[PDB]
Amino acid sequence: KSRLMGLEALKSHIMAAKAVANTMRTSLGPNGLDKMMVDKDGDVTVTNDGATILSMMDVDHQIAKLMVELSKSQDDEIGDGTTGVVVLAGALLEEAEQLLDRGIHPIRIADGYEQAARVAIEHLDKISDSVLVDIKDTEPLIQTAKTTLGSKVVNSCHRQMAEIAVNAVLTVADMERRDVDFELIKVEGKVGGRLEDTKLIKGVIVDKDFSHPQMPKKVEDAKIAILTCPFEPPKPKTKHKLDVTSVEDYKALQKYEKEKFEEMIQQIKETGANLAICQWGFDDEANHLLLQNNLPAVRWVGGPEIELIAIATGGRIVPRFSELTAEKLGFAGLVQEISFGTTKDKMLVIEQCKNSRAVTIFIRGGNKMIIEEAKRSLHDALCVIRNLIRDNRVVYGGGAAEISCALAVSQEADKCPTLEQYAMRAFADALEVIPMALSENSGMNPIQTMTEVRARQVKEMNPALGIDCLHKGTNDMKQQHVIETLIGKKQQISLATQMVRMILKIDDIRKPGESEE
Amino acid sequence: ADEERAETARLTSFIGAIAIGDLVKSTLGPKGMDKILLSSGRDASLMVTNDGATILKNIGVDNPAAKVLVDMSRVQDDEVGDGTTSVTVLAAELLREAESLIAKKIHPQTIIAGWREATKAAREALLSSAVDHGSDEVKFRQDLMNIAGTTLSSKLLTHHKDHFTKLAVEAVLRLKGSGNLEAIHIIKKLGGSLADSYLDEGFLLDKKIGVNQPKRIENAKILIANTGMDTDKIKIFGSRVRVDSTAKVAEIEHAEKEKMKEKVERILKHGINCFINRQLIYNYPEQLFGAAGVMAIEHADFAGVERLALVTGGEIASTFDHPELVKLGSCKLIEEVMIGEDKLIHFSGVALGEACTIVLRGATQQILDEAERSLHDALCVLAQTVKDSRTVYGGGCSEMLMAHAVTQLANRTPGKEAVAMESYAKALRMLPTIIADNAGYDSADLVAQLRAAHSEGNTTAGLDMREGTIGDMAILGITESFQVKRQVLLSAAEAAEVILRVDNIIKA
Amino acid sequence: RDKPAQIRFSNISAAKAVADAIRTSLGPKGMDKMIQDGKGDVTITNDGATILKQMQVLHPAARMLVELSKAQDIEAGDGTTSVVIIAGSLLDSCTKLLQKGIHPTIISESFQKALEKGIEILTDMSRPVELSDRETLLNSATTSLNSKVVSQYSSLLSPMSVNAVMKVIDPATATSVDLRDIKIVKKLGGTIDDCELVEGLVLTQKVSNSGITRVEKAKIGLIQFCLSAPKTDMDNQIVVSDYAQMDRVLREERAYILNLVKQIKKTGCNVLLIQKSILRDALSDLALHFLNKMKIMVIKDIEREDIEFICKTIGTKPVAHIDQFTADMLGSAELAEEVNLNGSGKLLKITGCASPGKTVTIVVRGSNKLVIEEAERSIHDALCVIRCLVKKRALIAGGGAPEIELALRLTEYSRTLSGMESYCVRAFADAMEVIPSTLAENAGLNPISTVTELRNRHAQGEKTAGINVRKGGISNILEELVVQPLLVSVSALTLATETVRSILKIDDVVNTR
Amino acid sequence: DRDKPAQIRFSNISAAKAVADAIRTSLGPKGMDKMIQDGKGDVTITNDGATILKQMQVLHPAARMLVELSKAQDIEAGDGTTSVVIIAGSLLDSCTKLLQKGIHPTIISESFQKALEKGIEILTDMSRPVELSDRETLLNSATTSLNSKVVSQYSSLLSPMSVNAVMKVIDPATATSVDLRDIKIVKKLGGTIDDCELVEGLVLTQKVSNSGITRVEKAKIGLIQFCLSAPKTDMDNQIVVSDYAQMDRVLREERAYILNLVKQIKKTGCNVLLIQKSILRDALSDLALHFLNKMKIMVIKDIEREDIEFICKTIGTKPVAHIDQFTADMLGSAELAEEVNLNGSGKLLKITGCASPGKTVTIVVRGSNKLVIEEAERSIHDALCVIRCLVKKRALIAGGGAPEIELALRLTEYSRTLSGMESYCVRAFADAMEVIPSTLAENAGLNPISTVTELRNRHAQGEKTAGINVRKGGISNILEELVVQPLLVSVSALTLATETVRSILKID
Repeated sequence: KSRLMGLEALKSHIMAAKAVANTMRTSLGPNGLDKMMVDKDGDVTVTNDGATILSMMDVDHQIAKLMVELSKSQDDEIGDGTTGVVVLAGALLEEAEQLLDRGIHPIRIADGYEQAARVAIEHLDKISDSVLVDIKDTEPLIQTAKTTLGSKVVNSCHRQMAEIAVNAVLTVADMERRDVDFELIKVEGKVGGRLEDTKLIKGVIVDKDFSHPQMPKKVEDAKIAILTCPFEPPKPKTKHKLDVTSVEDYKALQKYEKEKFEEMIQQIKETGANLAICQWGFDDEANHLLLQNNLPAVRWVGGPEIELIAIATGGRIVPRFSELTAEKLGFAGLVQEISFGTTKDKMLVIEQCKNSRAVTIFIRGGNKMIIEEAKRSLHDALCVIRNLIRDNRVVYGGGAAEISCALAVSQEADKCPTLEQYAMRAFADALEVIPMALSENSGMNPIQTMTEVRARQVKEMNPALGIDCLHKGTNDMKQQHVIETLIGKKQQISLATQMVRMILKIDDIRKPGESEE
Repeated sequence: ADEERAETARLTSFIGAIAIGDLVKSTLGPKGMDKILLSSGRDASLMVTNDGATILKNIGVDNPAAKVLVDMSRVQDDEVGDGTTSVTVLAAELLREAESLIAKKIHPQTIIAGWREATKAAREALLSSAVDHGSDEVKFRQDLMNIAGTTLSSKLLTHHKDHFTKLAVEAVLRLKGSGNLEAIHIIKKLGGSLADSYLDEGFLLDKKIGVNQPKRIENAKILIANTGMDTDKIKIFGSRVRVDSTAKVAEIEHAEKEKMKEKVERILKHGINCFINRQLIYNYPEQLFGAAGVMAIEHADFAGVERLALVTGGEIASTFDHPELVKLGSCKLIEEVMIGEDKLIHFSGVALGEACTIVLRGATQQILDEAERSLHDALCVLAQTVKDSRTVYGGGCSEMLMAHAVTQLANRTPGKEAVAMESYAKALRMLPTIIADNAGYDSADLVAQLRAAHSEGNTTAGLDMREGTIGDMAILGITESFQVKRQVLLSAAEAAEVILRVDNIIKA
Repeated sequence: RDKPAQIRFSNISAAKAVADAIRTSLGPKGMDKMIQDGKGDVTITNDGATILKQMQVLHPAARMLVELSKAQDIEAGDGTTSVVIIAGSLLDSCTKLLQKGIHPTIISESFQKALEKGIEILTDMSRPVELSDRETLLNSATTSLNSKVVSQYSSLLSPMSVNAVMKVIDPATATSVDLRDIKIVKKLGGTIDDCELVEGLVLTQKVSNSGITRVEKAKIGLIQFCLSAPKTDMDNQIVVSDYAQMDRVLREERAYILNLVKQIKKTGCNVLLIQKSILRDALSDLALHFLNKMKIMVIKDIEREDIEFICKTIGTKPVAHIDQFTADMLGSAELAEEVNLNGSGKLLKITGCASPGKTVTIVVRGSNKLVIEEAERSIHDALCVIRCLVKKRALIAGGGAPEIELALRLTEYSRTLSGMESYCVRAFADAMEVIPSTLAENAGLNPISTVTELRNRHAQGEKTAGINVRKGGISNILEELVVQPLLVSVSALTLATETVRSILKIDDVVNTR
Repeated sequence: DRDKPAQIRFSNISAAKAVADAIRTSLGPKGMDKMIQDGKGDVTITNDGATILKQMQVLHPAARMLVELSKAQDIEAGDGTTSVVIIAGSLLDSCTKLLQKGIHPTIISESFQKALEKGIEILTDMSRPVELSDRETLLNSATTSLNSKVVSQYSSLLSPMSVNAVMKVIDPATATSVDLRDIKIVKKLGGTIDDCELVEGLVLTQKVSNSGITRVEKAKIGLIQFCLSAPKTDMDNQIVVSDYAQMDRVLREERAYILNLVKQIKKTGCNVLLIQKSILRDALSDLALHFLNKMKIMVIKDIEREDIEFICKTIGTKPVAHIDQFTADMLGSAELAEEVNLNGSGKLLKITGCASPGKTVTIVVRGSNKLVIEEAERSIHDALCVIRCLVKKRALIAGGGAPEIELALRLTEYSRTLSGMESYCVRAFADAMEVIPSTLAENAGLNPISTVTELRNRHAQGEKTAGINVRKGGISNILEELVVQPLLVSVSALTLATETVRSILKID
């Protein structure tokens, strides 16, 4: 193997970092552009969100992967900011190289970059500081939602998606809990729908339907028998199997399994139920007994999936048929199969007018790509809105905020005596990378766009005026309603510095080559 | 991983789509060039193609931009009708003009918004040029004949075209909207008629009826079932084991013959003399059915049966143990006819109403399949003309008109997209140049004069480029409906734009 | 792009170059081929017709040549080599016009206009013989025989052909009579003298032993059923594990079949013909020997040809199992003949069959396997020449001499046409004059001089005379026994015009993945 | 396109930077001497920036501006010849960045003059007036400048003498400009530095005349630029020889000619004549010279073309290049003409007191050994150049490289407030400035980037604080040890530099 140190170490780091940064910058913001990429599987995957791009690519060098991990934590915490964090990171490394050839050591760069980002978080704290009750939040929240949904491409008739999301963060969450609720949130997508229909499911959906249409399409409030019992083959982990031969053993078996299935239906119905959810579903044979002792049932529920339905409804468990009682039965308001807007979408809902401790956000779209795109718009949208329900502190994106901060950092950069001063000013140009890269997306030259925004930040010292981010020929960020959470941008700025600071610190590299994954 | 960088991704995107583009552009418009597809990599053959569906699917895509477009256009052909040639050619022509833009250095979003606003201008101008010709229903019939006539030609058919104009117009007209593979079911067979197609009154089924089962059934009552035995039925007293030594191999085969007789008694109970099963059995099982006197008609079609069910009030649905579960269909005679020189069992008793069956006769299977696809696209265009009975004059006359209107607005309206609005207009006019030189007229001269004429209000005169001349399109009939063109334009602009947006391709 | 220009130039180069090699036709010219294959086998070839059908290529443009020959055989059955060589002329036209700046779509159009005019002029020069009249048919048949290998078996063959086609015939000048009705069977034994025309339907098959029905009365059998017997399709409870137990099962199996074949004979069967594909083993191999005894004919694993002819002509339809008795949907018949002749040959003749007013069969006989081959080719062409008259009548010059003649008349019609298309057709008139030229050229040495000369001698004779192409010498070519049917040369032009046109039509590379 | 100037311009920049790199390590008193190989194979040891560029440069178009740039510096200040190259190359580093970004060259050239106009403001506020009519103030500012120059050993003795020449040529409070077009550097063999003196009139080179008078008072300054003999034949004389007779015939013409000329000069009234060489005048006669001296007229024969043009302006003794033009107007008025053979051996003509426009002083610089004379010639030059710079521009600024950081910092902040597309240009320009004090600190010996980071922070808080100090090698106040430079010497470095960078950017 080879020992890479110093210049060898930092040269490699720019080469790896940039490759990721270039795709992200050309997919940045609501003026952002779709990237149609092919795998070696003959398939085609159409992406735009920064996280899916990181999952897709396995480009050389460790530095690629370190950005991948970083983005994943942030999808849960903030949501969006996935494109933004990585493009800002590569800007730091381009500037560091400019200062590195001048003769500046990377530890100088490292401390001054960390110190500059603290100037910027203080600037961004000024813009809002409001925390308001949940009802009042709902109009600002919907305006934020447009933007976020817009940065996964298209946002026209996507106003349902925003209005269902305010309900979705409220139910699962408290106002000052200060914890995550996206493991309580189930995202669901099914092909054949529309992007113009978005529904809020205050229970849970199983993709399964009734065993017969002849069985009733309504079931009472509560009385759900949660079961692990077979009415079809359960596929046993036992071993050597044997089959029936001839007419006589065939007949004996058939009458046996029919006899046992009728006894089972009766004991469920006696302890009080009108919905059987059974792990191992229903056979053609089993249908006959179940209509005859009349009890709606769902055929098949996954092994783990049965747990997820229990916690969500708050219902009280019954593990198995061996464990039947009338003191423990699950919760419902109604059990009915729902046709959303088409008969191509058939999900069967166990919906709650009782306790709900999870929310299923059911979004539809007519084809595979359309649901993919819609799920990722909506989850990220939900997450940014959860930061804002708690504390409704809002800043206007589009790079306006960054320009103001760039002015603030650049001044504060030079008023310290230490050798960091040069780093700190490069930090100010590095914040500017984001309206510069937005411009590439807009259809505008990178350079003059930033300096138009800048004059307007010399006046106010607040983002609410800027340039185009939807494209409509306005010079406003408050008549465009381009809005991101305050914690969210603050998060892209602090995370990116924290990460790149490890990368400047490490110049001790054992690779044979220059990169290994 | 592999990273194909910012210039290079866009270059792959342009050449790939251009190459596939040039295959469907020859057939498109009036008679010019055709494709004869050369097959050697799957199998060694030559194929006579004229439909865009065949050309585009059969040749793979291994250029990543190329994949997206062939999938969008194929679905448009099903719905819209003639979306295969139309969507692909225009999408390709737009990328050519992107190539220009980009080297010059215009940003991809200027191009994307210029093309898009220009699509909105084209659509508004197509609405302007389109006017009704379905204000009396007999006048409506005639409007539909023109539209139909246009689709059918410039697709190789010998004399099956002449029938189809009248056929498609009849089928659509009576039904009003919707699909029309339910109002005319396409049974394809070879006959002694070289390229003739007619309207059957009944449903006729190919297969000879031999043996003791009689060829003439009188007083049919049909029991409809969609499943049945493949050739052997398994059941309660059907399940046995009789095989475990080498001589016991013939004994089980004996036994399977017996299982055939068990299925016969199932129908015998119903007392329904005509049982239809969708699958074919063999000649030997047939003797059992015919003997009992509950006749099995095998190799039945779903489409045929559906034709009878609608007029009689029967139901097409499985489950049989009694005939009260599944409603009955009727015919008088199911009589063995010979049509062509092939012997057919022909159901006759009901005629028309909600469905007809159309029997095509050729001598090659290729002719039937080719004929169906031509026809198919036509029926779809005519489906849309019932809803919006506007019609707009084409042949390349439409495409220049919208382009003139887009050039006028291209100067006035935008702040930076001027260059791109014009590029959109020039790409519509690319289609009428290519066909000019196949015809024996000068491309340059055609696009530069009549364009001002038709725009000023001579919408009738348009491009007749199967002779290289200016002809009336109201009298010559090279006019297609408003709907079909509006949707393929929409589609093609979106498709180009999608792949124009792509500045890096990563391959993992 | 650059994909359409280069493909058209090479594909045209590549067919045409092979067509140059191939053009050595008529008479003794070029030098033999002993061929080392791409798979390492020794193959020897002669005759232009036989080669072209056989030819194994993978160049898309050259495949057109293979299949062009086959269509010609089906419509004409004459001019199979001829149609390819004149197609190579049209290709020669296509390059010169690309250089001039006449676009490819235009050159397609012109082929149609070349066809329309040309065939009309062929009909003009032609002397219209009657297609139902024997004398003129008899002369014409001699022309085709004497141009093939025979010159002494020709005597026998001319009259049998006029009779054969007479059976199938339809009065009109419209398309009728085919080799889907003219059935051609081979038989080892007999001689070219003994060849026999049976006006009904005779099928070629092999029949077990000698000692079977050769007399009148038959019910013709078209069956699709396997027997029911022990260890066949009926139950047995006797399970073998011994040679002895094996012997019992087979004995009782064959025994029941001896009874069965009597019910087959009760029907009137003296002919039974078994299906091609089994439903277990079909009628067992034991059944066939028992059937032979009843005096009833066999063939299991029947050819495809027989199944098509029986059903169509005689109306013969499948029948139910024998234990269940036969359904009686079988056609009429009155002869079961096993044709033995000079100690060899097994055959079925069906006389008193129902007919639709078509369908003849000629039996082709020869005492040795090569001697059958010699009758067979020669007769094929003699049947086909008379055939071509019913489909479309008349006689024009033969050997491909009216395509040379047509060239003079046709130049004039292009000039006065005065289109875009005129130049393409005029250039094709000059290309049809190369066909005796190109034929000779390849053989030897000194090419140029003879090549120009043959075009002078034919041209100068005018619109009614030129050089003959089966005797040489400038003499009247329209009737002199150097004739062929109108159908042969019009058909040849037609087929050529379509296949060639297709090369021009493509654009850009295409190769399915 | 403008692609090919783009490619040419980068190549030119890179060549110019490389030549400029050698001079960054030759900068200031602590500069590293450069051993330079000529195309003549001689090693030349210099630490003066300007002559390195001149003596051999590469054949690229930006390299040539550098010779020109420092040549312009010499006439304008005479000082900062080394420093002016430093800022030029440093700016061209900044430009590549702008270009790639998409700031067009036209923008960078107007912004670079705009930034000079903006730079000069910040500089002046720092500057502080001194008297220009007082001897002592000009001397302290000149003395500080001399320690910084390469030459210093005898510059102590030459500094009060440098001011004295300049003080006489300052007569109003504006202090004129003071060029070297009035202060004349004349050298004389023999003598010491203490023997050097300021002669009121002009001192002229050589002195040919030993038959003439040697001291004449109340003299009239006459100027010859006409011949003293009839024209060439083959010698400067009309006389030539090739036969005994041949010389006689020319002599008849010559003899007549020499008497009328010598007499004509005397009739108008002259007692000083200034005569040039026998290769700069087409004829002169030894015979005419013997008589011309013996009429009792004081003659210097042999003097330069440069000298003759010099005298004509300064002492108002205007051209007389013909007989017709000796009139009274042309003549000067000298108070004394005198031979001096003391204070250095050899004889020179002193005219002490002269009627002159302006006022013209001459310093006869002198020394014991040949190399002593040359060191003092350098020393007055350095000393005088700084005085002239301060009388033009009354205020005084610091040296040591501190002003250069102080402008930059202000120019960054102001640019951001102003904003605009040109913001990037003025910000990068200010950072171009940061290179030169940094490059200086390295030569003084202390880690360079660390030095210039710290001085920025001292300027930000305090302003007028630390600078590069020659004792310390590093960071100590220049307020405690006066390091001064005249205001014009820094204005010159910047404005000339920008103009050169402007031409190269504009150049295709």
